[PDB]
Amino acid sequence: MHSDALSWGHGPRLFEVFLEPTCPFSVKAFFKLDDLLAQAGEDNVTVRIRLQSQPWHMFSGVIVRCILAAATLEGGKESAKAVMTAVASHREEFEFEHHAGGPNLDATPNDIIARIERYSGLALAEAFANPELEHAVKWHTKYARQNGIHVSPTFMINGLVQPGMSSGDPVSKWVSDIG
Amino acid sequence: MHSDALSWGHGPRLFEVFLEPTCPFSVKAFFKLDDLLAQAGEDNVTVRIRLQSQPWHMFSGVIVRCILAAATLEGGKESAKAVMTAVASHREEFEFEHHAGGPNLDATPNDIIARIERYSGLALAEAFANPELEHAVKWHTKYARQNGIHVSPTFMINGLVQPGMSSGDPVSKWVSDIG
Amino acid sequence: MHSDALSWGHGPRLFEVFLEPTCPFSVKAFFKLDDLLAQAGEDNVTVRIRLQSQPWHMFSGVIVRCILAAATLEGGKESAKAVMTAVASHREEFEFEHHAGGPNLDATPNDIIARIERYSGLALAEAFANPELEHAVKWHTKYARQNGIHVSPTFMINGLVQPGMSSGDPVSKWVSDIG
Amino acid sequence: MHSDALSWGHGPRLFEVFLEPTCPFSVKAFFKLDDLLAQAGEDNVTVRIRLQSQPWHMFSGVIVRCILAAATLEGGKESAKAVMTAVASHREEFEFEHHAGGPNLDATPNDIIARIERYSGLALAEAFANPELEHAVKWHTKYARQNGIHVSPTFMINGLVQPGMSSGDPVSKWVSDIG
Repeated sequence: MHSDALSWGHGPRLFEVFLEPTCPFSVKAFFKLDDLLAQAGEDNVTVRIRLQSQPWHMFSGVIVRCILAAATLEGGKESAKAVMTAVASHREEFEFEHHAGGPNLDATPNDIIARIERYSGLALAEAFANPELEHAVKWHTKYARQNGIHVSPTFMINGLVQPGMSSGDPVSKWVSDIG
Repeated sequence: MHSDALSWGHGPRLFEVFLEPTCPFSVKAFFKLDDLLAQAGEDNVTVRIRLQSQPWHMFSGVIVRCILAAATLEGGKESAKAVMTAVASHREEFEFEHHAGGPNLDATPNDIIARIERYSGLALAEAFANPELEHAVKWHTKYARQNGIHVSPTFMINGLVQPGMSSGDPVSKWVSDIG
Repeated sequence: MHSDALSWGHGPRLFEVFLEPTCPFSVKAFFKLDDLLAQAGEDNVTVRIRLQSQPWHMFSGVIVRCILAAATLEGGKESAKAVMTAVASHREEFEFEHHAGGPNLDATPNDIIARIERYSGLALAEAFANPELEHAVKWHTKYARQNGIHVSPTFMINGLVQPGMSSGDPVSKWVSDIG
Repeated sequence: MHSDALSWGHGPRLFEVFLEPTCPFSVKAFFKLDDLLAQAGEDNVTVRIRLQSQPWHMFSGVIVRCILAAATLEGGKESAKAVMTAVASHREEFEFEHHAGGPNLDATPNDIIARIERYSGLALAEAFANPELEHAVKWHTKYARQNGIHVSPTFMINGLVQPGMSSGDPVSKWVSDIG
């Protein structure tokens, strides 16, 4: 039951968002999630973040693993949010120019972890080292793949992909979309 | 055409295999593709490799990009095959203990590229930097996702996934399975 | 909400089963869902039926529409369940010898509807004619397709397909599989 | 190898179209296929029809089975085309008003077969009766489902779904799309 650690709200309409942590459209949608929840109310929607790792974002596997490591800390899903926020705020610094070059060609995973730790104020290296943690990475990927998710972000409402929803929408459109 | 770079044989039965370059089971299946073609016959089958980048294999994105970078050199698919072979032979050195730890925590994308260059004897860095190369990476991923590939390896015969086929199989079983 | 008409129990582990109403294996699994809920516990699981219409079951579209028509009557899911039970009990009479022949070659959609009405003791024709009902049929099909369901039945636990689970399984195996 | 019976051309770009025989958009695309082939040339494209049976088209299973029965006759893929053309020309007559009512509520499969036979000039009942024929129906469905096909028509080029292509396009757009 990894299907559960990145949920907010408890209401019967289910909004699922597939996010790539270093993707600029993903980040835009990410930063609108608070408002969505605040508008719709926790008694009416459950909002779930699903991690969509993109192979052409070469540190995604590391970054994704951090987010999920953070989720095992005491802050749980909030520590995970902290990490996503730290990365989202400093997006370019966790990606590669044209998905090919730039300073990160010379950054190590341990660098990327340290850098997340700085920005988030969280201690990740020990949690990251936990071997059970691969199963959370696998769950997200397997779930994304079963649902045919490619583009980040992708929005599902009650289990159906909603091609018309965009990270550019006003929160108020998401609110009527969710219905 | 991204859809047929990594392609061998010219027969009418299409055999597609999804491989993660640093996955032990993938490597096992990879080293059987020569026999497969020999035993099935180039007049009967076409064998194509698709790259299944697994996010829990943290250097997969770098490595997959290298493979597709090699396919752009003069030797095409043979140079890509050279790169897959070099990674496959030294699989452990391009992965992480329990997909979490070990020396690769302290390696950089550039370390990994240099390493594949050594072992394959190919010059890749320049080709790796070509910004058009993200599209090849996207094509494999997109095709994999549309077909719902998750487990590596997975085998397709004429566009249908074959959940019974396995990397442990004797090649002679693949030959009858293909038909 | 199409996504939860055919739903029982209120537990947090979600058990989804894709059923073709005239499929022998589906029928077998269908008649085990009462035990499943009893043994797993309504406090632990939610069981949902999704309708997997198989095109080689030639009256499936008529029959699936009837089921979803029943769900619109006052008895809701219980009336839909009544219709599934009536079809299930007389499965052979709503199918075709070798999916090709037999008496149903000479039956009409109206014959099939009357037949289900007899056996379930429900009045369906009027509800069947409601033009809004195509959307329920579309919803199941769309959801099935997005998840890549093909074989009937197929089982999902918390949104992941479970290829190991089977209609032959003892219900006690389902209970441990669910967890 | 059912993957093969509805192909025209032999060129290296592969245009796959998923069609529902009684779907009006499907029919529109269907009638443009000749021109597409004539423009692009049989040495440059292979054009493949994939049958997308829609459960809310209540005689689709029957009609689809006919098409595939026709493919086993001596005319092979042309006899199959004849059937698709006979149905396409008389579309409404093989469907239901609002996918719910109309005269067809009182039509039997044997009626639908006879009606196809009239319009196509072909003898189908014996071919239809063949039990092997279920495997062709299964192949199309399984292939559609693995690829996540819902909407009819859906267009793939070299194995990727092309969301931007429409049955409303000019043939000349398809030609540059296929590239």
